[PDB]
Amino acid sequence: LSLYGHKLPVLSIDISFDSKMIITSSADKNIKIWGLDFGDCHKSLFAHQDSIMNVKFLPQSHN
Amino acid sequence: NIGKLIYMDNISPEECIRRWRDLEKFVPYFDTFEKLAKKWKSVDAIKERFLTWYELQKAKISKQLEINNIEYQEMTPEQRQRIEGFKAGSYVRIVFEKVPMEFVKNFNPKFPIVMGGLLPTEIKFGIVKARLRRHRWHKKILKTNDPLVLSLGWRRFQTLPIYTTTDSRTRTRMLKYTPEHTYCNAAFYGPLCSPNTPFCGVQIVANSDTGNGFRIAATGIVEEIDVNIEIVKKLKLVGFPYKIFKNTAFIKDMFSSAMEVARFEGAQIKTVSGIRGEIKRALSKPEGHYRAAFEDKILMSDIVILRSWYPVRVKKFYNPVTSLLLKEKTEWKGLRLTGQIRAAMNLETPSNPDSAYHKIERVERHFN
Amino acid sequence: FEARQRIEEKNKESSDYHAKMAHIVNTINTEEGAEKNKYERERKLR
Amino acid sequence: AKLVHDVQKKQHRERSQLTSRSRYGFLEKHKDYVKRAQDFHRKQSTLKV
Amino acid sequence: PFGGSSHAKGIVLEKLGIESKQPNSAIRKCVRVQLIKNGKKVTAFVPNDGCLNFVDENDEVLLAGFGRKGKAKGDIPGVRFKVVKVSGVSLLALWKEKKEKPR
Amino acid sequence: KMMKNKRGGVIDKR
Amino acid sequence: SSFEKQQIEIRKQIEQLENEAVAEKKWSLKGEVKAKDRPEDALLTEELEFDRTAKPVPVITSEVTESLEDMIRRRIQDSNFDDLQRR
Amino acid sequence: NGPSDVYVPPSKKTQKLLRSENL
Amino acid sequence: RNEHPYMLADRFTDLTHPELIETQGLQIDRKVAIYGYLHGTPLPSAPGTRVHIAGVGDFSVAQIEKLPDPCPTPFRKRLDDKDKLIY
Amino acid sequence: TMQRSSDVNERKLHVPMVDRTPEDDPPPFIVAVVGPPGTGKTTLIRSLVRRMTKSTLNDIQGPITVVSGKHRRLTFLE
Amino acid sequence: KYTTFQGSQNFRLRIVLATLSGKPIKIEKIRSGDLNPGLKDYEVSFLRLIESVTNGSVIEISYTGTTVIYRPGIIVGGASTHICPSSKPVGYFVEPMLYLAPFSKKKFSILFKGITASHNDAGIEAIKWGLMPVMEKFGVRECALHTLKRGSPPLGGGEVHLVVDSLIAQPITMHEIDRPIISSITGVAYSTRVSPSLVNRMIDGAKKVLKNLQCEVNITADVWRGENSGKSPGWGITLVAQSKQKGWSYFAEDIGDAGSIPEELGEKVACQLLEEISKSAAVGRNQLPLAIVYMVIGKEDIGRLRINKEQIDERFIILLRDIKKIFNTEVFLKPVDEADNEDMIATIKGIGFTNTSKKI
Ligand SMILES: Nc1nc2c(ncn2[C@@H]2O[C@H](COP(=O)(O)OP(=O)(O)OP(=O)(O)O)[C@@H](O)[C@H]2O)c(=O)[nH]1
Ligand SMILES: [Mg+2]
Repeated sequence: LSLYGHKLPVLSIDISFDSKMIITSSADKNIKIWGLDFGDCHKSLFAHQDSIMNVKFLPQSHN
Repeated sequence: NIGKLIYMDNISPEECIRRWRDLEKFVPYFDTFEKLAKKWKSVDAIKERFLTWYELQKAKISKQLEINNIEYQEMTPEQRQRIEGFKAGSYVRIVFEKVPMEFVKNFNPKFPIVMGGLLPTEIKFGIVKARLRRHRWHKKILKTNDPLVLSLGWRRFQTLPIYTTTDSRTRTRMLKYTPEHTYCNAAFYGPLCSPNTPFCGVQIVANSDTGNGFRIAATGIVEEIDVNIEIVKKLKLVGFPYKIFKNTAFIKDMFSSAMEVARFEGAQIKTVSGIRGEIKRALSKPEGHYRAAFEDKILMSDIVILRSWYPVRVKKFYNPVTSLLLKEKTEWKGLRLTGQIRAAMNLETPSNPDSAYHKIERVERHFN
Repeated sequence: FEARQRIEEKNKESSDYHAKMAHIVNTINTEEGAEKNKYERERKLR
Repeated sequence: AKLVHDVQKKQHRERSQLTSRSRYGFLEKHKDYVKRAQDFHRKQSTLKV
Repeated sequence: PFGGSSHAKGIVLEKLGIESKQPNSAIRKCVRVQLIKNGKKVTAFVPNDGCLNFVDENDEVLLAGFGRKGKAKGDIPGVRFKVVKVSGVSLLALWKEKKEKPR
Repeated sequence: KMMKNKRGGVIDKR
Repeated sequence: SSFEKQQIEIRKQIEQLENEAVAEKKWSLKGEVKAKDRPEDALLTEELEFDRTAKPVPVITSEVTESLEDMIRRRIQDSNFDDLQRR
Repeated sequence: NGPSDVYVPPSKKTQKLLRSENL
Repeated sequence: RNEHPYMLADRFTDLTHPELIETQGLQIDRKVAIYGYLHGTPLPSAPGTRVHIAGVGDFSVAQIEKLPDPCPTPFRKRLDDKDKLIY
Repeated sequence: TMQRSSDVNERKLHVPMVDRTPEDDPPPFIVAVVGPPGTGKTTLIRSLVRRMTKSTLNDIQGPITVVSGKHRRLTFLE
Repeated sequence: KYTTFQGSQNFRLRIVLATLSGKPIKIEKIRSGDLNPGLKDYEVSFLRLIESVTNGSVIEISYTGTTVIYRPGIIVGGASTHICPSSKPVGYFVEPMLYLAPFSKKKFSILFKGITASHNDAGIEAIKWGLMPVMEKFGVRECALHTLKRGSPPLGGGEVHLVVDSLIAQPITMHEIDRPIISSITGVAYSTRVSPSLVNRMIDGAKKVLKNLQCEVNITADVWRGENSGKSPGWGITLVAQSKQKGWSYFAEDIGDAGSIPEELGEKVACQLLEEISKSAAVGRNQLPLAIVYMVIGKEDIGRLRINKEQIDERFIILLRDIKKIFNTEVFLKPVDEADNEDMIATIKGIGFTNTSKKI
């Protein structure tokens, strides 16, 4: 896959425990949730008004 | 080899392919992708697959006919039995099982024994929609739900037709007779022939009542076939005013209850003067009485009218003639006409007394 | 309820029928009166 | 009458008042109603003037 | 009109205007016919709605010109021909019941 | 309006 | 024989519908029926077809109030106001 | 990347095709 | 005629069983052979083809054995009085 | 004579339909003798079959198929 | 009374040919020796579609669900809609309507609502570009499958408007005694609810397999944006090979799923198409059923169509056995008189079919 459309250089990734759902943080002040089966986006939620340096799942959950 | 294998139908189809060398799945069977990849890495296997008017119509149909002959010129029990079979002029014996006793008993060789092969359509029953016509030399008019014997294809059969009209192409509503000198539509429960086939129809087929007149009564063609028809007869509901004002009136008896008027609220009525109107609300204490509003002031000598439509059914009645199963083979008697039944059991013809026309003379019209 | 439904379906049927009849009338007008006028034009040369 | 039959342009006869409803004489039809209505309208017109 | 002839034989395709809600309207008494000589499809009248139920389909019609003597009212100018026979039988004779149409 | 001019019907005896 | 069985049943139904043919009509199969030419309130069971003059007054349900309110919301967040303007 | 594949979607042509003197 | 396989019957018999008639007693719907020339479109040779015998009812064929021509035409010229046949 | 040629050449044109009658061994053409009771028929069928087949066919019944041409044969019934 | 079949194979073809022929059938033992025996929901909804299309046909499912009685009726058509289940896409229900489609009173204007595609069924592009041209040269002239929106599995939510509006009398007699020269090779790569680069990856894979043949390759590209995309992510590819001098076509399609590389799917559908070209002669292995069905319900003449050796299979001859079981007709396979290949020419004499439902 190639996941695209973040619009600034893109920092930390995380893959979920089921290996189905990835996160994507960047300096665009928002993290994107991607479904890894087809590479389709789910949310593009705007957090964090400077820059999200890191993003990490929980062990067993999708939190 | 392969055709005998295909139509030898006590062996499995994979056994046909095996001794020669499932359709819910639409896309066909392919190999594995890896086998197909190593098979079609090359490309050169299929590189050679890659790279006057009247006499014209007659030439096309004679071209088809010579194609028919030069592709019939094949195996003898294939042509002469099973791929076309018994063209014309072949003298055949043909055996029918369960033929009635009365045919063999009363077989008189004067009357011809004709047989004809029914198509897939002509074994189906249901409503046939024709357009027909009283035959110009038949004297009496025809009546709906009176039987007449139709000659529709190979079959002759007595049926109960009902003559309709599509009054300026809005309904298909029900006449009570055929017209005098033109076509109407008709609908009869019988064997469904194809459309555009013509037919005759006869009131009386026997010879004891053959009279002096012309015996063929109806002519027509078949317009359409169906399993159901939706035809209507008009019913009007008449009611009279009993309390009139300007532009509104109280109407007495076309309904028996305020539930009925509630069912019919907002409907457009009219008087016999063509004054249009609408029913508005059921009055409370007199039961079927309601309040209507009109174009202007109606009179006490008027009748209001609610034109509604009641559906009518064709009568699923069908008896074929079977004239050759009789001892006389003329003198076939089916259902009688309605005048014949009235003459038999001496009932007088129904006469509504206020349906008869009179000689109306206008009084002079003076106003104040 | 039956009032509103029957009125609006009758209006739809009438507005469809008028469009259909006007369409066939002026298609018979245009693409056959062109040929009528073409025959008149090549009959006026005689 | 260019393509019309004389058995087609016949004379439809008009109907009388019902004999049960006969005390209100003469069921009036559309010619009688227009003779009524235009009389009423010309008299209302001169009253309005 | 037809070329060099006065009449032309034709094949009835389908009764145009069969859904017209007005009896004896020029749209209603209006038949589409394929001429057999050059194959082209033209449109022809018929004398009335009453004789519209003598043609049904592929009937071997015979058709002449129309000849309008003045600008009519309910006309559709742009139909040139009129049906004058059907299956080799004059349909004015059919309309006044002098002959019966054979099939 | 769906029932109005039908004549068949599946007969589900299940 | 079988033809005798068929002929007996054919003439049975022939007798049936001939006395049906000479019988009187139903109330619904005549034009011009009053209230007393037909049974009592027989038009509740019957489902007749008639034309009606005007459309009824619209019932105001939650769907039409919701559609009207979001129309108002579009106009009121774009300030599409059809007010009078002071000369 | 294929943003031109959305820039050459059914806009006009595929939108219409994917249904079949001085002085 | 030219979309229908028809046939006029010049020969008729019942190939029933007379001791079966002695068993059941003349009420039997009995089988019948019908010989003749056929016209029109080719009548198919499989059993079960539906057929209207015009005046006795509707049946389906059971077996067809086509026969050699009893009245054949022989292969400027004139017609020999030897070959003017009659069936 | 050109207008005559056009108006005569026009009435050769007819609706082009299929034939479905074979050319090798066509069936005997069905000739039906139709009359009111008391004229011709029997006497006529007898006379025609006697002229055609040189055979006095007294007491007819049923269809009667004779050969009357080199390729046209025909069936007589009443 | 009833022609009896066994087993739940060829179920749609049996009900379709019974509707064409007008013969009452029974289908007995619908998976009776099974854990959940009987008819499944998608074929029950196909029976409901048959009741929608026809009129006066009585279908009679049993108690156990393992035998069905179809007494057919007049094809009337009309405008309808069909909310087909998630077990089968809209192609499973629009494929058997293309047989009944030109032989009705009123023209077919149906819109099916459900999943668009499946691995083991017909797609929109399959139905359109493959199966409409063989009808288009068997006699119909106005037929169109429109997509209003399309829905990839599992949630779907796509609607497909099948409209045929040429009501012919009978299909013409086919005469294809040649192998049609392939003039071009085109296609369509579609994707819904995913990124627009997957379509170009599919196109590049298919065309890098196709690049060594000396014809012209053209694959059109559609991403579906908005409400027209449906409720699920999906993508797929359908290639056709186009003989333009006669109009013939040979197609192959598939769809990707969770974990599928688009260049892999593009080259797979390209190689599957080239194998269909290899195993094809004037039809496809999947266009062959309705081709010989229209040849068998043509006029009462001989119609001949060329086929090759590898198109004969258990599916093809169980089709032929069902055809002869219903309306008693045989195909005659005569071989060609030239021997660089093994091609038969199937001549079928069509039954005397007309459509008797269309009003005159
Ligand atoms: N004078 C005269 N008598 C004729 C003529 N043709 C037939 N007949 C007589 O007609 C009589 C009646 O017998 P047929 O002529 O065989 O009767 P048909 O015409 O077969 O009619 P059916 O009696 O109904 O069978 C015969 O006895 C003949 O004498 C004719 O041209 N002139
Ligand atoms: Mg005699």
